[PDB]
This record gives sequence, structure tokens and C-alpha cells, in this order.
Amino acid sequence: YAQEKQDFVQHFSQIVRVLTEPEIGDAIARLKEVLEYNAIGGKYNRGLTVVVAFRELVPRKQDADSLQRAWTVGWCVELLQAFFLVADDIMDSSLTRRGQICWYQKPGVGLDAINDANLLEACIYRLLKLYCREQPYYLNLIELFLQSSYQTEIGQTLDLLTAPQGNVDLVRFTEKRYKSIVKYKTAFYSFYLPIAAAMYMAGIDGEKEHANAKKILLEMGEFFQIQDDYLDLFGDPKIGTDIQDNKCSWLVVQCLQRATPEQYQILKENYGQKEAEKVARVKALYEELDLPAVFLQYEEDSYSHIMALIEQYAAPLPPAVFLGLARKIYK
Amino acid sequence: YAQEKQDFVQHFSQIVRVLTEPEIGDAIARLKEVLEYNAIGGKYNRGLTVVVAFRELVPRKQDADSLQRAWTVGWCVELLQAFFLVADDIMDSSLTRRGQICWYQKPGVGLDAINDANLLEACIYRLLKLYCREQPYYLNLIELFLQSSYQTEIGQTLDLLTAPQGNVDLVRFTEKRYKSIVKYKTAFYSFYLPIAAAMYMAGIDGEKEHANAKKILLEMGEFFQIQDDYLDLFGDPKIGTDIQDNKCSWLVVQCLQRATPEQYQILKENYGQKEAEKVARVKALYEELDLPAVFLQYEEDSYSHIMALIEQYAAPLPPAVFLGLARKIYK
Ligand SMILES: Cc1ccc(-c2sc3ncncc3c2CP(=O)(O)O)cc1
Ligand SMILES: Cc1ccc(-c2sc3ncncc3c2CP(=O)(O)O)cc1
Ligand SMILES: Cc1ccc(-c2sc3ncncc3c2CP(=O)(O)O)cc1
Ligand SMILES: Cc1ccc(-c2sc3ncncc3c2CP(=O)(O)O)cc1
Ligand SMILES: [Cl-]
Ligand SMILES: [Cl-]
Ligand SMILES: [Cl-]
Ligand SMILES: [Cl-]
Repeated sequence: YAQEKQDFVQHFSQIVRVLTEPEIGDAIARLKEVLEYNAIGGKYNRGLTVVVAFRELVPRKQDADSLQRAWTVGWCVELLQAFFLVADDIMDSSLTRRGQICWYQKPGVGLDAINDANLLEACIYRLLKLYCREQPYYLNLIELFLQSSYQTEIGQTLDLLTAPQGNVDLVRFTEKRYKSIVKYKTAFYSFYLPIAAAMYMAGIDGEKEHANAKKILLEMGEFFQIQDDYLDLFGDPKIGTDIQDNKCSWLVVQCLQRATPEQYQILKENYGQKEAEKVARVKALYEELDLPAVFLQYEEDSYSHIMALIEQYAAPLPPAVFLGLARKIYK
Repeated sequence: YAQEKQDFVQHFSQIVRVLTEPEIGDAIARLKEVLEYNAIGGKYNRGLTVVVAFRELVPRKQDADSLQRAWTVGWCVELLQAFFLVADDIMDSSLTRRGQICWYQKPGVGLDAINDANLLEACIYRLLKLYCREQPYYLNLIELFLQSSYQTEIGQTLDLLTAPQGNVDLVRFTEKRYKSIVKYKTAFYSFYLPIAAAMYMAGIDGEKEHANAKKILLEMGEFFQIQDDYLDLFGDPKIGTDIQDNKCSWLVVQCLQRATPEQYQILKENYGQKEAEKVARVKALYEELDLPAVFLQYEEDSYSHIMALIEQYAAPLPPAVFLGLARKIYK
């Protein structure tokens, strides 16, 4: 798996070579700089998942070119990721990303990052064309990536309406709403997309199979994010900033369901300010509501429920496809 | 033509209806607001051109559904336009657009406009799917719109490298470069895209025919922009701001080819400042170099050359497809 990871990373150089072949040379040079800064330095889990799932699904239809297409579509997933991140960082006014200055914050990039991010998106379909245009699943993959982009965008919109950074409102933060943001903004592209892509590459194109896989994978994405929000605040540290940013965090959502009217007010006064004594006091209200424990409870039920989902909906894909993801997430 | 224009506009309401069908309802409401503010209020020439060209190309394969698909793909062109404009306005820090406050400048939109613009792009492929997924040209159209987006982005990058607003450099402003910016940023999507789309809808999918049409239409896009840059400064007024913004304008490009070293300096000191006496003095240097006259000369040659292009490359499409565009532009 750490070995697969370095093969996946080593293939990047070729991705960049093929995307970067007279007077537009300067544009293409800037494209290369954008690729290199923004598509590298994550953990590569989403793109890798394409490759791993592709191997588990397919073994005597794995010639070097099949493999090369799998690495490439994995790279397409990472590019879609990069597009989202560069754009989200600008929208959120973030400072850092992946251990570096966010791209838009580099001197001389600024809002030109909007176009750079568009270029990252565009690169997905260039690669798909270059490597997959002859394949029976080509159109299936173009449509998967487009639908993933739309779901992710539509979730981002929902998020932005829900949690405007700099304006405290908690009547927006409902369970139904939290779950809707996670599904659209995060789970579809992070969980469904990579396995779905691998399924199509493997010839598995049926609506029912895809719907079966989606059921499991969206539910995994919900836990993954819920765990993310818990760890943001209670992890062993990268200290998080979710309460400082008026996020629609699973933590705050539970808080609000579980709170007396006096506690509602303690949240009103401290959710969103930058002051560490103000951040200290929501955290302590979360501890007073035993939210680490509700999470622990939540993690157990969620795990049971996922395995029931896999039991029920995995067939006829190898359960291992799902289990390896469950393994990674439920760590 | 003004009648066709109002039918085209009246179809918008339906476009919006079909794009705007539980908890993501709020996102979809915001999507509607984005569509309504940003896809309306232009002249609709690019989208209309799809419809007009579709009628000229196809008459006993024009059932109500064929027509509805043509209006829709026209709308897809306008959406691609809207995506570009909303994003470009943010990148350029523009104030107004189409007689209104630019979307990003509306209170409470701000940089959330980045996602709204992504949503406009996404809507293109939703409509294509909704209306064209069964058609033989479906994939041809998805790929056309993707390639148009890429060309436009790659040209925008070239522009942004060439003309960084707030930093005077004129060694960048070369003929070869000007022409490269116009082709990628403007001509492909403005001229090739709508006719190309109409060609595919009509069954005309050959690489040679498309390459023939492209030759004419890219050359029209070059003139159209060159005329734009001339009129920006010398039009009968919407007063333009190109010299105030250090644009790589056809005017400045000619100036620089035609200038003594002393005049180079007069340009160094006045290209880009906001001061109307400073803007007054480039304008007057353009008049002193008889650039209105070089343009007039340029417009005549360009017109001859286009008609030679149509003569040579139109067949077997009806020359009228091109001529109506030439008519509109050479007004
Ligand atoms: C498809 C998929 C696979 C793995 C992840 C994980 S496992 C993990 N462990 C510690 N920290 C983060 C993660 C992630 C999320 P990330 O790949 O770093 O965005 C997320 C999605
Ligand atoms: C392949 C695989 C997937 C998931 C597990 C996990 S994660 C978890 N979290 C809370 N409780 C139980 C589990 C399990 C089953 P375990 O008791 O570690 O073998 C173990 C192995
Ligand atoms: C395909 C196409 C058709 C028409 C245009 C024209 S004609 C005209 N006349 C005055 N002012 C502008 C124009 C345009 C450009 P625009 O449709 O307003 O962006 C541009 C492109
Ligand atoms: C269909 C049609 C297309 C173009 C023309 C134009 S635009 C132009 N600009 C400079 N010189 C000539 C032209 C012509 C030919 P014209 O002499 O107006 O009939 C006239 C009709
Ligand atoms: Cl092969
Ligand atoms: Cl850094
Ligand atoms: Cl029909
Ligand atoms: Cl207004």
C-alpha cells in the first residue's frame, strides 16, 4: 500500500509530461507550475483507491495499458480534488494547505488562481480523452466526473449558505442539513467517485450495481466526515479551527440537539470568534455534554451499520473493495 | 432575427425550470438566482448563432424536439459564456457587467461567485444530458464544450501572464502574442463553438469539415476582437478602459511596431494609469500614428480575406452560415 502509493506518485511525472506539450508555451508552463504545486503533497488516497479497486475488480485483462489507464483515472480524481481545493481556499480565505502557502496566496497568483483551478478541472477531461477515448467506458467516465463536480459544487453552495464565515447562525445547523452537506460536498467525490470509476473501467456499468456501491460508499463518507469533525477538536495533534470558523460541524449539530436554552446562549456567544479563551469555552461545553462519548457510541453503531451495508449491498463486487476502505477510515 | 432573439430568450424560462427541480432545495434556489442574474442581459448572439446555424444546415429533420435541442445547446453556449464572465470579472476586479453590478460585487456574494461560476459550467452538461443523451452527437457536443472551455482558459492564462493589471510591460505585447490570446480566449468559443455545435447536431461530424469551418471562424474572431479594441477607444459611445488597464490591445500592439524610441517612452509613462490626461495622451499618440486609418485599411483587407476564406473553405456548408456572421461583424 505504501509501495502502490509511490508507484502512483511516480506516474505523476508522466501525467504532467502529457498535459504540457508554439505561442501558448507560456500558458502551458504556467499550467505545469499549477499542476506541480496543487496536485502533489496530499496523501493520494482518493486516486489510489481507483487503482486498488481496479485491481480487485478485473486479472487477465490487466495489460500495461489497462494499468496505465487506471493510474491516469486515479490522477483524474486527484485533479478534481485539486480543482476543488484551490477554489475552496480562495472562497474561505485559507492561508495554508498541505503544508504550504495556499496557491492563491503565493505572491503574483492571487485571484488568477480561479483560472488555474479551472485549468485543473479541464485537465481531467484531456487525460480521459488521451488515455480512454477508445474505451467502451469513456463516456461513462466523462459523465461520472461531471456529475461528481456538480454534486460537489451543489454541496459547497449548501455549505456556504449554511455557514457564512463572519456571521453567527446556528438555526441553520440541523442534522438533516449537516448530512446533506456531507453527502454532496464530500462523500460523492471522495468515496463513490473513485470506486465508481474503477467499476466502469472493469466493465461493471449496471445502474443497480452502481446504486448498491453508492449506498455503502456515501454512508462511509458520512462517518469519515463525522470523524473528521470530531478529530478537528479532540484529535491528538494539526490543531483544527472549526468553531473559530462557524462550521456546520457534526459537533455543533449534536450540541444544539442536546442543549438547554442557557447552553444555546453559551454557544451563541462563542461559536465563531478567534479568541482562544472563547474557543476554550465551546470545547468545554462539548466536554460537559459528553460529546466524545456520543461520538464513541456513534462510531460503534456506524461501524456495525457499514458492515451490514457491505453484507447486503456489496454482492457481486468483492467485499474487499469496501472493506479496505472501511479499514482505512475506521482506524 | 430580433424575433428569433425573443423566442430564444423566452426559452430561458424552461432552461431554468429544468435545472431547478429535498434539503438541497436552498442550493437549487441559489442556482436559480445565479442563472437569472448571469445568463440574462447580454445580446445572446453566440447562443442564437447555434439556432440560426442549425436551421440553415438541416428542413424535414426539424421536429419540435430537434428545435428544442437547438435552443438548449444555444443556451449551453450562453451558459459557458456566463461562467467565463462571472469568473473573469472577479479576476479583473470589474465593477459592472451587462448594465449591472457584477455578480461577485453584489453584497453577500463576494468570492462565493467562484462556486456559482462553477455551477454555471456544470449546468451545460446537465442540459446536454437532459436533452441530448440519446442523440448520436452527444459525446461530440460534450467534448466540444470541454475543449472550448480549455481553449478559453488557456487563453485567459496567456492573457493574464501578458497583461498583469497594475504592472506596465509592453515587451510582452507582440503581434504573435496578441493573435494567440484572441484565438484561444475569444474566437474559439465565440465563433467556432456555436457553428461547430450546430454542425454536429446536423450530422456533420467530419474532422475536415470542422477544420474548414474553424479556419473561417477563427479568422472572423480575430477581426471581431481587433474591431472591439479599436472601438473601445474610437467608438461612438460605452467609453472603454483598455489603456487604463494595460491591455494587450490591438491598438497598443500596432503602436509599438510603428513607434520611434521617443514614442515608446510616451507609452511607457501613460499606458495603465487611471488619470484622464494620461489616457488623453496615449489616444493622441494613436491618432498621431494614424491608427484609425491603419484600422480602416486593416478592416478592408480582413474583409476581402474572409470572403476568400468562405469561397475556399465553406463548401459543402451553405455559405450563408458564414455570411450572416460576417454581415453581423463587418457592420
Ligand atoms: C477514499 C478515501 C480513502 C482514505 C481517506 C482517508 S484515511 C485518513 N487517515 C488520516 N487522515 C485522513 C485520512 C483520509 C482523508 P485524506 O485522504 O487525508 O483527505 C479518505 C477517502
Ligand atoms: C477490514 C477491517 C475493517 C474494519 C475493522 C474494524 S474498524 C472498527 N471500529 C470499531 N469497532 C470495530 C472495528 C473493526 C472490527 P475489529 O474488532 O478491529 O476487527 C477491522 C478490519
Ligand atoms: C457569434 C457572434 C455573433 C455576433 C457578435 C457580435 S455583433 C456585435 N455588434 C455590436 N456589439 C457587439 C457585437 C457582438 C459581440 P457580443 O454578442 O455583444 O458579445 C459576436 C459573436
Ligand atoms: C452578407 C454581407 C457580408 C458582408 C458585407 C460587407 S461588410 C464590408 N466591410 C467593408 N467593405 C465591404 C463590406 C461588405 C460588402 P458590401 O460592399 O457592404 O456589400 C455585406 C453583406
Ligand atoms: Cl490496449
Ligand atoms: Cl509554502
Ligand atoms: Cl425526437
Ligand atoms: Cl445593478
